[PDB]
Amino acid sequence: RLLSALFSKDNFRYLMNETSDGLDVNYLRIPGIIENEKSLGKLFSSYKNLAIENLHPDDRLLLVDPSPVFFLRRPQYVSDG
Amino acid sequence: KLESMVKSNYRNGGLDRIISKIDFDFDLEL
Amino acid sequence: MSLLDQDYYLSALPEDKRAELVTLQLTIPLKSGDEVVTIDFNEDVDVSQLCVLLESENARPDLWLSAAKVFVSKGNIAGSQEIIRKALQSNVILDSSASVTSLFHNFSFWLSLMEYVSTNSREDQFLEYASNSLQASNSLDSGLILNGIGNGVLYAKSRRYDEALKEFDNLLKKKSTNILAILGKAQILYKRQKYSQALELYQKALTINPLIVPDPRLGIGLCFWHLNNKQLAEQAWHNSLKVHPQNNLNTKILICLAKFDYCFNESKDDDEFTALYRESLEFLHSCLKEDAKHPLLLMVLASYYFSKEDYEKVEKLCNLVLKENSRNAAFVSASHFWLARVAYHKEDYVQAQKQFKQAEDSQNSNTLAKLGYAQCLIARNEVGDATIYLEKFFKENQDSKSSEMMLLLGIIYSQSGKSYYKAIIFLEKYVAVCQEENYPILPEAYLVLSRVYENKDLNVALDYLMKANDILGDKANVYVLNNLGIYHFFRNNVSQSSDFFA
Repeated sequence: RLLSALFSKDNFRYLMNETSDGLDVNYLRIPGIIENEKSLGKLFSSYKNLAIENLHPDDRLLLVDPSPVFFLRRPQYVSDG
Repeated sequence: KLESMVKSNYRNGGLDRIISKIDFDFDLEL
Repeated sequence: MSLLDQDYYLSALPEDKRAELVTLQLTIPLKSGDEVVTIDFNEDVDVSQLCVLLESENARPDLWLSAAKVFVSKGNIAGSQEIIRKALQSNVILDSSASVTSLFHNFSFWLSLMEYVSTNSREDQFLEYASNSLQASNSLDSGLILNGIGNGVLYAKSRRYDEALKEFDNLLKKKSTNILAILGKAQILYKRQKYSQALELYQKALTINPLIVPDPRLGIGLCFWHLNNKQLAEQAWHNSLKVHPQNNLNTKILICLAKFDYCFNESKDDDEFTALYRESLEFLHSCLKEDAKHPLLLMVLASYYFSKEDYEKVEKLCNLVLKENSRNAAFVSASHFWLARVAYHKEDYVQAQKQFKQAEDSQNSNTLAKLGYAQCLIARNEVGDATIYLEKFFKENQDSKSSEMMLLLGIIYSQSGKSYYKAIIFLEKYVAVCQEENYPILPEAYLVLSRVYENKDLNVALDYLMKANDILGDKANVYVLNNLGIYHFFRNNVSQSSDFFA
């Protein structure tokens, strides 16, 4: 039972190494990146219209740092007047 | 009281006995 | 709120990226002129007839490579290779520039990579074929960034991480919008155990493209697992299943493992533990109805069947996993560990110790195998060998939080006697780890600490004995009460000593 408790503590930590099959990247997997020779650039410029706002709120919640404040302005050079 | 409630048989070592009380049928090839 | 699915990011994108990108019908103009032919890929498309028709009509190479991509989606790797080879034999590519031939060579490189991924065998041969195709593509057209991406992936597979990182640095200098470069860089950093940097790269890839294959959310869940925020990992995995409900059983496997971890470490009562464990078993069985030969699922089920005293079926599954997945050393180590655990009931101490040694040699990260090896050394009455092995393991792994190892070291040092200070240190560390893990502290450690402190500090020994008595409650024995009475007698606490003696 001591080894059973040790197994419960460790669980399946070192068995996640094989589960890295999703890390592999292949060009042919994406359906629309290949339909035209320049479809890669078309898809790369298709998401520039989208931003963080267009993301789903639950996926926005997944972006956790490992809100703007009114008194931090962005610098200018010509000003106004 | 959650600290004392969580202390039970599986933490004490009766985990194998607890799993033995759980019966389920699988579609094993072997 | 808005539903989180593939249709959400479809509706976010324009209809050009909705309908055109997922067309299963290919339009092929004929050599006679304005005549075209539409072939639906839902039906059983023959590779040879389609290639002959395309060669006869001399269609644009985009149609050939699109058909190759669809046959890749169909799994027809040999058919896609035939398409690429006959495309190289077609008149259009021969009369085109070297850029088209380089693109088709890179497609053949990706075909070799996909065959290697789908088979996990013949690595050297497919790697050499892919390297030759990529070298031909680079010689014909060195200006294509896809050749650099392929070079980086080739370096990553051959564990040439530095050169691949240099290639991805060059690609980032060229443009920062390359999603594949970010994914490859994150894969390399994860391989180099740089989890946080890969986590920022995964977040950047998710923000740039939520519909990119491979799924970044798998890596985000892995990083959350490394940062203990497994709840967000499970949430992201559920979102990934919503986006990718097909051919993504690995996400279900990770969800099942996370559920098992939550059941092990969070169940507040026996009934809740039983309910959660049965739910995890039912979910695992439901995942098994799609794939019944996945070795990791058999390895996970082996633990449950070992707990069910079904050692024979555990042996059968372990031998099957060893026969199939002998390439993966982790499965060999796990199977050897389970065989040693089975033989422990049979008390085959030599055989179990040998199996533990083989498991250690297969995968050094299996701490449980080494602890079982030490237990088998204790079983064969090899006290000195077990002590030397435990000291070696502790000095090599001073940062490891193996509480039971430190408890065993404290007990062994108390038996030795001369190493009492090391016993005090290890038992205090065991107590601290158990308190941090909210696990029931064994009173035997307190008894050993009191015995050691008898010659050093009677106050600390009495305090530890009182803590052990409070932990035991009604399980107090005659020896504990007698030692408490003697402690109070030496403390001149006549009343308390008399009560303890009574």
